[PDB]
Amino acid sequence: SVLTQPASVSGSPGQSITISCTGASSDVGDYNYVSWYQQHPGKAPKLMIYDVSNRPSGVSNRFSGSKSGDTASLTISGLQAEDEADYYCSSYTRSSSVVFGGGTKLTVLGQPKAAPSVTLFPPSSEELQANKATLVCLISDFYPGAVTVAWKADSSPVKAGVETTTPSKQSNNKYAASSYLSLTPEQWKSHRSYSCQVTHEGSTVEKTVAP
Amino acid sequence: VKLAGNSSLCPVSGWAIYSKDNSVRIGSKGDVFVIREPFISCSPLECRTFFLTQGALLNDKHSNGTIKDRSPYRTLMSCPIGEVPSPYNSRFESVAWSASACHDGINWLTIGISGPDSGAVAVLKYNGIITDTIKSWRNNILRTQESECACVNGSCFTIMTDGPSDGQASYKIFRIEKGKIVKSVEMNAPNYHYEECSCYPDSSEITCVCRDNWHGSNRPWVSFNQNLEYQIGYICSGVFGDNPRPNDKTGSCGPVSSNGANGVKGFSFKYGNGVWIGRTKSISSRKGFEMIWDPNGWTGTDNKFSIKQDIVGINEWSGYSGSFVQHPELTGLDCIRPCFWVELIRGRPEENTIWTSGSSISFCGVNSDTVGWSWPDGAELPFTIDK
Ligand SMILES: [Ca+2]
Ligand SMILES: [Ca+2]
Repeated sequence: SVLTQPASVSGSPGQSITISCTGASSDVGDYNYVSWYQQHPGKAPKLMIYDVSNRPSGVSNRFSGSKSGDTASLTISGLQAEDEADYYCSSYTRSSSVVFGGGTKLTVLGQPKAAPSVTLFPPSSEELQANKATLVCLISDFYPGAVTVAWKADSSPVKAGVETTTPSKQSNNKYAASSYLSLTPEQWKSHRSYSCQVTHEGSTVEKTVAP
Repeated sequence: VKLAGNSSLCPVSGWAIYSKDNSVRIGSKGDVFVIREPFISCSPLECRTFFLTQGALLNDKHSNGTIKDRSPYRTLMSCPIGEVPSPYNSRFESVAWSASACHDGINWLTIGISGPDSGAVAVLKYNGIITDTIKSWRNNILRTQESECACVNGSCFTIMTDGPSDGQASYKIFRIEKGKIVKSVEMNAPNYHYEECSCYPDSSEITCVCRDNWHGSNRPWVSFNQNLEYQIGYICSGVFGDNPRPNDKTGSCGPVSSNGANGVKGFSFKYGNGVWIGRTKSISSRKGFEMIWDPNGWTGTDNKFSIKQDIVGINEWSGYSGSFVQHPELTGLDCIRPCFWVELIRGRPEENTIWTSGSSISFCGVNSDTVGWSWPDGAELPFTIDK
Protein backbone atom coordinates (compact mmCIF):
# COMPACT_ATOMS: atom_id res chain seq x y z
CA SER A 1 0.00 0.00 0.00
CA VAL A 2 1.18 3.50 -0.95
CA LEU A 3 0.10 6.88 0.40
CA THR A 4 0.24 9.55 -2.30
CA GLN A 5 0.84 13.19 -1.41
CA PRO A 6 1.11 16.38 -3.47
CA ALA A 7 4.77 17.11 -4.12
CA SER A 8 4.41 20.82 -3.31
CA VAL A 9 1.75 23.16 -1.96
CA SER A 10 2.09 26.92 -1.57
CA GLY A 11 0.15 29.60 0.26
CA SER A 12 0.48 33.14 1.55
CA PRO A 13 0.42 34.30 5.18
CA GLY A 14 -3.13 34.46 6.49
CA GLN A 15 -4.22 31.99 3.81
CA SER A 16 -5.50 28.54 4.72
CA ILE A 17 -4.09 25.44 3.03
CA THR A 18 -5.06 21.77 2.79
CA ILE A 19 -2.71 18.89 2.08
CA SER A 20 -4.29 15.55 1.17
CA CYS A 21 -3.17 12.01 1.87
CA THR A 22 -4.93 9.81 -0.68
CA GLY A 23 -3.99 6.31 0.45
CA ALA A 24 -5.11 3.90 3.18
CA SER A 25 -8.75 3.88 4.38
CA SER A 26 -9.11 0.08 3.84
CA ASP A 27 -10.47 -2.99 5.56
CA VAL A 28 -13.94 -1.87 6.59
CA GLY A 29 -14.24 -3.08 10.15
CA ASP A 30 -10.60 -2.28 10.95
CA TYR A 31 -9.92 1.16 12.44
CA ASN A 32 -8.01 4.19 11.07
CA TYR A 33 -4.58 4.76 12.64
CA VAL A 34 -3.81 7.83 10.51
CA SER A 35 -1.28 10.44 11.60
CA TRP A 36 0.55 13.52 10.31
CA TYR A 37 4.08 14.84 10.80
CA GLN A 38 5.87 18.17 10.33
CA GLN A 39 9.62 18.24 9.65
CA HIS A 40 11.84 21.32 9.44
CA PRO A 41 15.24 21.01 7.72
CA GLY A 42 17.87 19.21 9.77
CA LYS A 43 15.45 18.24 12.55
CA ALA A 44 13.36 15.22 13.51
CA PRO A 45 9.69 14.97 12.45
CA LYS A 46 7.08 16.36 14.83
CA LEU A 47 3.73 14.64 15.38
CA MET A 48 1.02 17.19 14.55
CA ILE A 49 -2.04 14.96 13.99
CA TYR A 50 -2.90 11.37 14.95
CA ASP A 51 -6.08 9.31 15.23
CA VAL A 52 -7.18 11.26 12.45
CA SER A 53 -9.00 14.20 14.00
CA ASN A 54 -6.99 14.19 17.26
CA ARG A 55 -4.15 16.62 18.07
CA PRO A 56 -1.52 16.25 20.83
CA SER A 57 -0.83 18.84 23.51
CA GLY A 58 1.30 21.82 22.50
CA VAL A 59 0.35 21.70 18.81
CA SER A 60 -1.39 24.84 17.58
CA ASN A 61 -5.13 24.49 17.00
CA ARG A 62 -4.62 25.93 13.50
CA PHE A 63 -3.78 22.36 12.43
CA SER A 64 -6.66 19.93 11.97
CA GLY A 65 -7.22 16.60 10.27
CA SER A 66 -10.09 14.88 8.48
CA LYS A 67 -10.78 11.87 6.28
CA SER A 68 -13.44 11.03 3.69
CA GLY A 69 -13.36 7.80 1.71
CA ASP A 70 -9.76 6.85 0.90
CA THR A 71 -8.45 10.43 1.25
CA ALA A 72 -7.20 12.07 4.45
CA SER A 73 -6.60 15.81 4.65
CA LEU A 74 -4.48 18.09 6.84
CA THR A 75 -5.89 21.62 7.07
CA ILE A 76 -3.65 24.47 8.27
CA SER A 77 -5.46 27.73 9.03
CA GLY A 78 -3.80 31.14 9.30
CA LEU A 79 -0.57 30.26 7.51
CA GLN A 80 2.53 31.57 9.29
CA ALA A 81 6.11 31.76 8.05
CA GLU A 82 7.24 29.07 10.51
CA ASP A 83 4.79 26.58 8.95
CA GLU A 84 7.06 26.30 5.88
CA ALA A 85 8.39 22.74 6.22
CA ASP A 86 7.82 19.20 4.92
CA TYR A 87 4.64 17.32 5.82
CA TYR A 88 4.05 13.56 5.84
CA CYS A 89 1.04 11.34 6.47
CA SER A 90 1.10 7.84 7.95
CA SER A 91 -1.31 4.95 8.41
CA TYR A 92 -1.35 1.51 10.05
CA THR A 93 -2.87 -1.37 8.07
CA ARG A 94 -2.97 -5.11 8.63
CA SER A 95 -1.28 -5.58 5.23
CA SER A 96 1.51 -2.99 5.72
CA SER A 97 2.16 -1.86 9.25
CA VAL A 98 2.91 1.83 8.50
CA VAL A 99 3.31 3.84 5.30
CA PHE A 100 4.80 7.33 5.38
CA GLY A 101 3.56 9.39 2.44
CA GLY A 102 5.80 10.73 -0.29
CA GLY A 103 5.83 14.10 1.44
CA THR A 104 4.60 17.62 0.73
CA LYS A 105 6.87 20.68 0.76
CA LEU A 106 4.85 23.65 2.01
CA THR A 107 6.04 27.06 0.78
CA VAL A 108 4.92 30.34 2.37
CA LEU A 109 4.83 32.91 -0.43
CA GLY A 110 5.06 36.71 -0.30
CA GLN A 111 8.84 36.89 0.12
CA PRO A 112 10.85 39.22 -2.14
CA LYS A 113 12.98 38.06 -5.04
CA ALA A 114 16.78 38.09 -5.04
CA ALA A 115 19.20 37.76 -7.95
CA PRO A 116 22.27 35.56 -7.35
CA SER A 117 25.69 37.02 -6.58
CA VAL A 118 28.07 34.97 -8.74
CA THR A 119 31.85 34.72 -8.33
CA LEU A 120 34.01 32.78 -10.81
CA PHE A 121 37.61 31.72 -10.16
CA PRO A 122 40.23 30.55 -12.67
CA PRO A 123 42.48 27.59 -11.78
CA SER A 124 45.45 28.41 -9.58
CA SER A 125 49.01 28.33 -10.82
CA GLU A 126 49.65 25.79 -8.06
CA GLU A 127 46.93 23.50 -9.45
CA LEU A 128 48.20 23.78 -13.03
CA GLN A 129 51.66 22.75 -11.78
CA ALA A 130 50.00 19.53 -10.57
CA ASN A 131 48.65 19.08 -14.14
CA LYS A 132 45.05 19.66 -13.04
CA ALA A 133 42.54 22.46 -13.59
CA THR A 134 39.22 23.24 -11.91
CA LEU A 135 36.89 26.20 -12.41
CA VAL A 136 34.96 27.35 -9.33
CA CYS A 137 31.62 29.12 -9.86
CA LEU A 138 29.96 30.24 -6.63
CA ILE A 139 26.28 31.25 -6.42
CA SER A 140 25.13 33.22 -3.38
CA ASP A 141 22.08 35.09 -2.05
CA PHE A 142 19.27 34.05 -4.39
CA TYR A 143 15.62 33.59 -3.42
CA PRO A 144 14.08 31.03 -3.75
CA GLY A 145 16.54 28.15 -3.98
CA ALA A 146 15.96 27.15 -7.60
CA VAL A 147 18.72 27.72 -10.16
CA THR A 148 20.48 26.03 -13.08
CA VAL A 149 24.04 26.48 -14.33
CA ALA A 150 25.52 26.29 -17.83
CA TRP A 151 29.24 26.35 -18.64
CA LYS A 152 30.75 27.63 -21.88
CA ALA A 153 34.12 28.22 -23.53
CA ASP A 154 34.13 30.90 -26.26
CA SER A 155 30.36 30.79 -26.85
CA SER A 156 30.48 26.98 -27.15
CA PRO A 157 28.50 25.04 -24.51
CA VAL A 158 30.43 22.37 -22.61
CA LYS A 159 28.97 19.41 -20.71
CA ALA A 160 32.06 17.35 -19.82
CA GLY A 161 33.29 17.58 -16.24
CA VAL A 162 30.48 19.62 -14.65
CA GLU A 163 29.64 18.94 -10.99
CA THR A 164 26.90 21.16 -9.55
CA THR A 165 25.55 21.05 -6.00
CA THR A 166 21.94 21.31 -4.90
CA PRO A 167 20.82 24.64 -3.40
CA SER A 168 21.01 25.04 0.37
CA LYS A 169 19.45 27.60 2.70
CA GLN A 170 21.91 30.01 4.34
CA SER A 171 21.58 31.61 7.78
CA ASN A 172 19.79 34.61 6.20
CA ASN A 173 16.91 32.58 4.64
CA LYS A 174 18.46 32.82 1.16
CA TYR A 175 20.06 29.99 -0.78
CA ALA A 176 23.49 29.10 -2.15
CA ALA A 177 24.97 26.66 -4.66
CA SER A 178 28.27 25.94 -6.37
CA SER A 179 29.35 24.43 -9.69
CA TYR A 180 32.72 22.95 -10.66
CA LEU A 181 34.19 22.50 -14.15
CA SER A 182 37.11 20.09 -14.45
CA LEU A 183 39.61 20.60 -17.27
CA THR A 184 43.02 19.48 -18.37
CA PRO A 185 45.59 22.32 -18.41
CA GLU A 186 45.58 22.12 -22.22
CA GLN A 187 41.83 22.80 -22.48
CA TRP A 188 42.20 25.80 -20.14
CA LYS A 189 44.91 27.82 -21.90
CA SER A 190 44.07 26.73 -25.47
CA HIS A 191 40.60 28.30 -25.36
CA ARG A 192 40.05 32.05 -25.28
CA SER A 193 37.97 32.22 -22.09
CA TYR A 194 35.51 30.33 -19.90
CA SER A 195 32.14 31.54 -18.62
CA CYS A 196 29.71 30.43 -15.91
CA GLN A 197 26.13 31.48 -16.67
CA VAL A 198 23.68 31.32 -13.75
CA THR A 199 20.04 31.62 -14.86
CA HIS A 200 17.68 32.46 -11.98
CA GLU A 201 13.96 33.10 -12.61
CA GLY A 202 14.66 33.81 -16.28
CA SER A 203 17.29 36.42 -15.36
CA THR A 204 20.79 35.22 -16.27
CA VAL A 205 23.92 36.60 -14.60
CA GLU A 206 27.27 35.74 -16.18
CA LYS A 207 30.94 35.86 -15.23
CA THR A 208 34.00 35.12 -17.35
CA VAL A 209 37.64 34.26 -16.66
CA ALA A 210 40.59 33.79 -19.00
CA PRO A 211 44.29 32.84 -18.67
CA VAL B 1 -25.25 -40.52 36.28
CA LYS B 2 -25.43 -38.03 33.41
CA LEU B 3 -25.97 -34.33 34.11
CA ALA B 4 -29.49 -33.56 32.87
CA GLY B 5 -29.20 -29.78 32.75
CA ASN B 6 -32.87 -29.06 32.03
CA SER B 7 -33.20 -26.60 34.95
CA SER B 8 -33.21 -22.83 34.56
CA LEU B 9 -30.71 -20.55 36.29
CA CYS B 10 -31.51 -19.96 39.94
CA PRO B 11 -32.51 -16.30 40.39
CA VAL B 12 -29.89 -14.43 42.37
CA SER B 13 -29.73 -11.24 44.43
CA GLY B 14 -26.04 -11.07 45.31
CA TRP B 15 -22.75 -12.93 45.48
CA ALA B 16 -21.20 -14.77 48.42
CA ILE B 17 -17.47 -15.47 48.40
CA TYR B 18 -16.62 -19.08 47.55
CA SER B 19 -12.82 -19.44 47.42
CA LYS B 20 -9.52 -17.59 47.53
CA ASP B 21 -6.24 -19.41 46.96
CA ASN B 22 -3.67 -16.67 47.78
CA SER B 23 -1.33 -18.27 45.24
CA VAL B 24 1.16 -15.50 44.49
CA ARG B 25 1.45 -14.59 48.18
CA ILE B 26 2.25 -18.22 49.04
CA GLY B 27 4.36 -18.44 45.87
CA SER B 28 6.91 -16.08 47.40
CA LYS B 29 8.04 -18.92 49.68
CA GLY B 30 6.40 -22.18 48.58
CA ASP B 31 6.71 -24.08 45.32
CA VAL B 32 3.90 -22.66 43.18
CA PHE B 33 3.29 -22.83 39.44
CA VAL B 34 3.47 -19.65 37.41
CA ILE B 35 -0.08 -19.79 36.05
CA ARG B 36 -2.47 -17.69 33.98
CA GLU B 37 -6.01 -18.17 32.62
CA PRO B 38 -7.44 -20.11 35.60
CA PHE B 39 -11.01 -21.32 35.75
CA ILE B 40 -13.29 -23.41 37.96
CA SER B 41 -15.41 -26.36 36.85
CA CYS B 42 -17.51 -28.70 38.97
CA SER B 43 -18.50 -32.37 38.81
CA PRO B 44 -21.60 -33.76 40.60
CA LEU B 45 -19.22 -34.50 43.52
CA GLU B 46 -16.53 -31.79 43.70
CA CYS B 47 -15.24 -28.55 42.19
CA ARG B 48 -11.75 -28.07 40.76
CA THR B 49 -9.57 -25.18 39.60
CA PHE B 50 -8.08 -25.67 36.14
CA PHE B 51 -5.20 -23.49 34.99
CA LEU B 52 -2.51 -23.14 32.33
CA THR B 53 0.93 -23.44 33.87
CA GLN B 54 4.15 -22.12 32.34
CA GLY B 55 6.24 -25.16 33.25
CA ALA B 56 7.92 -23.03 35.92
CA LEU B 57 7.60 -21.99 39.55
CA LEU B 58 7.36 -18.54 41.10
CA ASN B 59 10.59 -16.87 42.27
CA ASP B 60 12.57 -19.12 39.90
CA LYS B 61 14.71 -18.02 36.96
CA HIS B 62 12.52 -20.10 34.62
CA SER B 63 9.69 -17.62 35.28
CA ASN B 64 11.56 -15.07 33.17
CA GLY B 65 9.76 -13.66 30.17
CA THR B 66 6.61 -15.53 31.07
CA ILE B 67 4.42 -12.98 29.36
CA LYS B 68 4.31 -15.03 26.16
CA ASP B 69 1.02 -16.92 26.22
CA ARG B 70 2.23 -19.74 23.96
CA SER B 71 5.18 -22.06 24.52
CA PRO B 72 5.80 -25.82 24.31
CA TYR B 73 6.05 -25.86 28.13
CA ARG B 74 2.54 -24.70 29.08
CA THR B 75 0.29 -27.44 30.44
CA LEU B 76 -3.34 -27.60 31.56
CA MET B 77 -3.45 -28.78 35.18
CA SER B 78 -6.01 -28.83 37.97
CA CYS B 79 -6.14 -28.77 41.76
CA PRO B 80 -8.93 -28.51 44.35
CA ILE B 81 -10.53 -25.12 44.81
CA GLY B 82 -8.96 -22.53 47.09
CA GLU B 83 -5.72 -24.52 47.01
CA VAL B 84 -2.44 -23.19 45.68
CA PRO B 85 -1.45 -24.51 42.22
CA SER B 86 1.64 -26.45 43.39
CA PRO B 87 3.26 -29.44 41.64
CA TYR B 88 2.60 -31.40 44.85
CA ASN B 89 -1.20 -31.02 44.72
CA SER B 90 -1.91 -30.46 41.00
CA ARG B 91 -3.22 -33.13 38.64
CA PHE B 92 -2.03 -33.12 35.04
CA GLU B 93 -4.68 -32.79 32.32
CA SER B 94 -3.08 -31.94 28.96
CA VAL B 95 -0.31 -30.02 27.22
CA ALA B 96 -1.94 -26.73 26.25
CA TRP B 97 -1.50 -22.98 25.96
CA SER B 98 -5.28 -22.68 25.52
CA ALA B 99 -7.74 -24.94 27.28
CA SER B 100 -11.30 -25.72 28.32
CA ALA B 101 -12.73 -28.35 30.63
CA CYS B 102 -16.10 -29.54 31.94
CA HIS B 103 -17.73 -32.60 33.48
CA ASP B 104 -20.67 -34.27 31.73
CA GLY B 105 -21.56 -36.08 34.97
CA ILE B 106 -19.48 -39.24 34.56
CA ASN B 107 -15.98 -38.13 33.51
CA TRP B 108 -13.81 -35.05 33.16
CA LEU B 109 -13.62 -33.71 29.61
CA THR B 110 -10.48 -31.67 28.91
CA ILE B 111 -9.54 -29.78 25.74
CA GLY B 112 -5.86 -28.97 25.29
CA ILE B 113 -4.56 -26.81 22.43
CA SER B 114 -0.86 -26.95 21.57
CA GLY B 115 1.33 -26.89 18.49
CA PRO B 116 2.53 -24.12 16.17
CA ASP B 117 0.50 -21.00 15.50
CA SER B 118 -0.31 -22.16 11.96
CA GLY B 119 -1.05 -25.79 12.83
CA ALA B 120 -2.43 -25.77 16.37
CA VAL B 121 -4.26 -28.96 17.37
CA ALA B 122 -6.80 -29.31 20.18
CA VAL B 123 -6.39 -32.61 22.04
CA LEU B 124 -9.67 -33.82 23.56
CA LYS B 125 -9.50 -36.15 26.57
CA TYR B 126 -12.37 -38.01 28.26
CA ASN B 127 -11.19 -39.50 31.58
CA GLY B 128 -7.64 -38.55 30.63
CA ILE B 129 -7.80 -40.79 27.53
CA ILE B 130 -7.35 -39.03 24.19
CA THR B 131 -10.71 -39.39 22.43
CA ASP B 132 -10.54 -36.85 19.59
CA THR B 133 -8.48 -34.10 18.00
CA ILE B 134 -9.32 -31.05 15.90
CA LYS B 135 -6.82 -29.02 13.87
CA SER B 136 -6.74 -25.30 13.13
CA TRP B 137 -8.81 -24.64 10.00
CA ARG B 138 -7.60 -21.07 9.35
CA ASN B 139 -3.90 -21.46 10.34
CA ASN B 140 -4.05 -18.47 12.72
CA ILE B 141 -3.84 -19.15 16.38
CA LEU B 142 -6.53 -21.61 17.46
CA ARG B 143 -8.04 -20.74 20.84
CA THR B 144 -10.93 -21.67 23.09
CA GLN B 145 -12.91 -20.47 26.10
CA GLU B 146 -10.22 -20.57 28.82
CA SER B 147 -13.23 -21.28 31.06
CA GLU B 148 -15.49 -24.25 31.65
CA CYS B 149 -17.55 -25.72 28.85
CA ALA B 150 -21.24 -26.53 29.25
CA CYS B 151 -22.73 -30.04 29.36
CA VAL B 152 -26.42 -30.89 28.84
CA ASN B 153 -28.05 -34.36 28.87
CA GLY B 154 -24.62 -35.96 28.33
CA SER B 155 -23.38 -33.67 25.54
CA CYS B 156 -20.82 -30.93 26.20
CA PHE B 157 -20.38 -27.81 24.09
CA THR B 158 -17.59 -25.29 23.56
CA ILE B 159 -16.52 -22.41 21.33
CA MET B 160 -13.26 -22.15 19.39
CA THR B 161 -11.85 -19.26 17.38
CA ASP B 162 -9.46 -19.42 14.43
CA GLY B 163 -8.06 -16.33 12.75
CA PRO B 164 -7.04 -12.75 13.49
CA SER B 165 -7.36 -11.21 16.94
CA ASP B 166 -7.59 -7.68 15.48
CA GLY B 167 -10.09 -8.45 12.72
CA GLN B 168 -12.79 -10.73 11.38
CA ALA B 169 -12.12 -14.33 12.38
CA SER B 170 -13.80 -17.75 12.24
CA TYR B 171 -15.88 -19.08 15.14
CA LYS B 172 -17.23 -22.61 15.56
CA ILE B 173 -19.58 -24.32 18.01
CA PHE B 174 -18.87 -27.93 18.97
CA ARG B 175 -21.00 -30.64 20.57
CA ILE B 176 -18.80 -33.24 22.30
CA GLU B 177 -20.10 -36.56 23.60
CA LYS B 178 -17.70 -38.63 25.72
CA GLY B 179 -14.81 -36.63 24.30
CA LYS B 180 -15.81 -37.31 20.67
CA ILE B 181 -16.74 -34.36 18.45
CA VAL B 182 -20.14 -35.31 17.01
CA LYS B 183 -21.30 -32.04 15.41
CA SER B 184 -19.88 -28.63 14.60
CA VAL B 185 -21.22 -25.46 12.98
CA GLU B 186 -19.29 -22.39 11.86
CA MET B 187 -21.11 -19.24 12.93
CA ASN B 188 -22.41 -16.88 10.24
CA ALA B 189 -21.49 -13.71 12.13
CA PRO B 190 -20.01 -10.99 9.92
CA ASN B 191 -18.69 -7.95 11.83
CA TYR B 192 -18.82 -9.99 15.06
CA HIS B 193 -15.76 -11.10 17.03
CA TYR B 194 -15.76 -14.00 19.50
CA GLU B 195 -12.95 -14.92 21.90
CA GLU B 196 -12.72 -16.69 25.26
CA CYS B 197 -16.41 -17.35 25.74
CA SER B 198 -18.00 -17.99 29.15
CA CYS B 199 -20.65 -20.64 28.48
CA TYR B 200 -23.23 -21.90 30.96
CA PRO B 201 -26.20 -24.24 30.47
CA ASP B 202 -29.66 -22.76 30.99
CA SER B 203 -32.76 -24.99 30.76
CA SER B 204 -31.50 -27.48 28.12
CA GLU B 205 -29.75 -24.74 26.09
CA ILE B 206 -26.43 -22.89 26.33
CA THR B 207 -25.69 -19.16 26.20
CA CYS B 208 -22.09 -17.98 25.89
CA VAL B 209 -20.94 -14.46 26.77
CA CYS B 210 -17.70 -13.69 24.98
CA ARG B 211 -15.02 -11.05 24.33
CA ASP B 212 -14.94 -8.84 21.23
CA ASN B 213 -11.26 -8.11 20.79
CA TRP B 214 -11.64 -6.51 17.36
CA HIS B 215 -14.15 -3.61 17.52
CA GLY B 216 -16.19 -4.22 20.65
CA SER B 217 -16.49 -2.61 24.08
CA ASN B 218 -19.73 -4.48 24.80
CA ARG B 219 -19.76 -8.22 25.02
CA PRO B 220 -20.91 -10.45 22.15
CA TRP B 221 -23.00 -13.49 22.91
CA VAL B 222 -24.21 -16.66 21.21
CA SER B 223 -26.88 -19.09 22.41
CA PHE B 224 -27.63 -22.52 20.99
CA ASN B 225 -29.48 -25.80 21.60
CA GLN B 226 -28.33 -29.40 21.26
CA ASN B 227 -28.82 -29.37 17.47
CA LEU B 228 -26.49 -26.30 17.43
CA GLU B 229 -29.12 -23.99 15.99
CA TYR B 230 -27.82 -20.66 17.26
CA GLN B 231 -28.64 -16.99 17.76
CA ILE B 232 -26.04 -14.22 17.97
CA GLY B 233 -26.00 -10.70 19.32
CA TYR B 234 -24.38 -8.20 21.66
CA ILE B 235 -25.36 -7.16 25.17
CA CYS B 236 -27.38 -4.00 24.53
CA SER B 237 -26.83 -2.47 27.98
CA GLY B 238 -25.19 0.92 28.24
CA VAL B 239 -23.23 -0.52 31.16
CA PHE B 240 -20.33 -1.68 29.02
CA GLY B 241 -18.76 -4.93 30.14
CA ASP B 242 -15.44 -5.16 28.32
CA ASN B 243 -12.09 -3.64 29.31
CA PRO B 244 -11.12 -1.20 27.88
CA ARG B 245 -14.47 0.47 27.19
CA PRO B 246 -15.96 3.98 27.17
CA ASN B 247 -17.78 5.56 30.09
CA ASP B 248 -21.32 4.36 30.67
CA LYS B 249 -23.45 5.82 27.88
CA THR B 250 -26.09 4.80 25.34
CA GLY B 251 -25.37 1.19 24.41
CA SER B 252 -26.08 -0.86 21.32
CA CYS B 253 -27.28 -4.34 20.42
CA GLY B 254 -24.40 -4.38 17.95
CA PRO B 255 -20.68 -3.98 18.60
CA VAL B 256 -19.76 -0.65 20.19
CA SER B 257 -16.70 0.59 18.30
CA SER B 258 -15.70 3.23 20.87
CA ASN B 259 -12.80 1.66 22.77
CA GLY B 260 -13.76 -1.44 20.78
CA ALA B 261 -10.15 -2.55 20.42
CA ASN B 262 -8.73 -5.40 22.42
CA GLY B 263 -10.59 -6.47 25.54
CA VAL B 264 -10.66 -8.91 28.47
CA LYS B 265 -12.28 -12.30 28.98
CA GLY B 266 -15.52 -11.85 30.88
CA PHE B 267 -18.96 -13.27 31.61
CA SER B 268 -22.61 -12.36 32.11
CA PHE B 269 -25.79 -14.08 33.28
CA LYS B 270 -28.98 -13.31 31.36
CA TYR B 271 -32.29 -13.40 33.24
CA GLY B 272 -35.12 -12.59 30.88
CA ASN B 273 -34.00 -9.16 29.68
CA GLY B 274 -31.98 -8.51 32.82
CA VAL B 275 -28.27 -9.25 33.08
CA TRP B 276 -25.73 -9.69 35.87
CA ILE B 277 -22.60 -8.00 34.51
CA GLY B 278 -19.14 -8.67 35.90
CA ARG B 279 -16.56 -6.13 34.82
CA THR B 280 -13.48 -4.23 35.93
CA LYS B 281 -13.89 -0.99 37.85
CA SER B 282 -11.33 0.87 35.74
CA ILE B 283 -12.06 1.85 32.15
CA SER B 284 -8.48 1.57 30.85
CA SER B 285 -6.45 -0.88 32.95
CA ARG B 286 -7.36 -4.23 34.49
CA LYS B 287 -8.08 -2.85 37.96
CA GLY B 288 -10.93 -3.72 40.29
CA PHE B 289 -14.02 -5.86 39.74
CA GLU B 290 -17.73 -5.49 40.39
CA MET B 291 -21.07 -7.18 39.74
CA ILE B 292 -23.86 -5.04 38.28
CA TRP B 293 -27.51 -6.07 37.98
CA ASP B 294 -29.21 -4.35 35.04
CA PRO B 295 -32.89 -5.42 35.00
CA ASN B 296 -33.31 -4.50 31.30
CA GLY B 297 -29.67 -4.54 30.19
CA TRP B 298 -29.90 -7.59 27.93
CA THR B 299 -32.25 -5.94 25.42
CA GLY B 300 -32.17 -2.25 26.42
CA THR B 301 -29.54 0.38 25.62
CA ASP B 302 -29.77 2.75 28.59
CA ASN B 303 -27.02 3.01 31.22
CA LYS B 304 -29.30 2.70 34.27
CA PHE B 305 -28.79 -0.19 36.69
CA SER B 306 -30.28 -1.01 40.08
CA ILE B 307 -27.67 -3.09 41.95
CA LYS B 308 -23.87 -2.97 42.21
CA GLN B 309 -21.68 -5.14 44.46
CA ASP B 310 -17.98 -4.45 44.91
CA ILE B 311 -15.59 -7.38 44.42
CA VAL B 312 -12.07 -5.93 44.03
CA GLY B 313 -11.03 -2.39 44.85
CA ILE B 314 -10.58 -0.02 41.92
CA ASN B 315 -6.91 0.41 42.88
CA GLU B 316 -5.95 -3.29 42.87
CA TRP B 317 -5.13 -5.62 40.00
CA SER B 318 -7.81 -7.75 38.35
CA GLY B 319 -7.89 -9.82 35.16
CA TYR B 320 -9.81 -12.60 33.44
CA SER B 321 -13.24 -13.52 34.75
CA GLY B 322 -15.49 -16.41 33.82
CA SER B 323 -18.69 -18.19 34.74
CA PHE B 324 -19.08 -21.63 36.26
CA VAL B 325 -22.25 -23.35 37.40
CA GLN B 326 -23.21 -25.84 40.10
CA HIS B 327 -25.81 -28.28 38.81
CA PRO B 328 -28.72 -29.63 40.89
CA GLU B 329 -26.94 -33.00 40.80
CA LEU B 330 -24.23 -31.38 42.95
CA THR B 331 -26.18 -28.93 45.13
CA GLY B 332 -29.50 -30.72 45.63
CA LEU B 333 -31.36 -27.58 44.56
CA ASP B 334 -34.05 -27.51 41.86
CA CYS B 335 -32.19 -25.08 39.58
CA ILE B 336 -28.68 -24.73 38.18
CA ARG B 337 -26.97 -22.11 40.35
CA PRO B 338 -24.53 -19.61 38.79
CA CYS B 339 -21.10 -18.73 40.13
CA PHE B 340 -18.03 -16.97 38.78
CA TRP B 341 -14.28 -16.62 39.28
CA VAL B 342 -11.89 -13.68 38.95
CA GLU B 343 -8.26 -13.90 37.88
CA LEU B 344 -5.92 -11.48 39.64
CA ILE B 345 -3.02 -10.82 37.26
CA ARG B 346 0.24 -9.72 38.86
CA GLY B 347 3.53 -8.64 37.32
CA ARG B 348 4.13 -7.78 33.68
CA PRO B 349 3.32 -5.64 31.83
CA GLU B 350 1.98 -3.35 34.55
CA GLU B 351 4.54 -4.14 37.27
CA ASN B 352 8.34 -4.16 37.48
CA THR B 353 8.99 -7.90 37.44
CA ILE B 354 10.39 -10.51 35.07
CA TRP B 355 7.25 -12.65 35.32
CA THR B 356 3.47 -12.70 35.02
CA SER B 357 1.16 -14.86 37.13
CA GLY B 358 -2.24 -14.77 38.76
CA SER B 359 -4.32 -15.89 41.71
CA SER B 360 -8.06 -16.47 41.83
CA ILE B 361 -11.15 -15.58 43.82
CA SER B 362 -14.61 -17.01 43.29
CA PHE B 363 -18.18 -16.16 44.25
CA CYS B 364 -21.45 -18.06 44.06
CA GLY B 365 -24.88 -16.52 43.65
CA VAL B 366 -27.26 -16.74 46.58
CA ASN B 367 -30.72 -15.33 47.29
CA SER B 368 -29.74 -14.05 50.74
CA ASP B 369 -27.74 -11.32 52.46
CA THR B 370 -24.35 -10.49 50.93
CA VAL B 371 -21.83 -7.65 51.13
CA GLY B 372 -19.39 -5.87 48.85
CA TRP B 373 -15.69 -5.74 49.71
CA SER B 374 -12.22 -6.00 48.16
CA TRP B 375 -10.49 -9.40 48.00
CA PRO B 376 -7.31 -8.55 46.06
CA ASP B 377 -4.24 -10.64 45.28
CA GLY B 378 -2.20 -9.14 48.11
CA ALA B 379 1.31 -10.10 46.99
CA GLU B 380 4.05 -7.54 47.63
CA LEU B 381 5.93 -7.05 44.37
CA PRO B 382 8.65 -7.24 43.18
CA PHE B 383 9.77 -10.68 44.38
CA THR B 384 13.35 -11.67 45.19
CA ILE B 385 13.88 -13.11 41.69
CA ASP B 386 13.19 -9.68 40.17
CA LYS B 387 16.14 -7.83 41.75
CA1 LIG C 1 -12.79 -5.01 23.10
CA1 LIG D 1 -30.90 -0.39 32.30
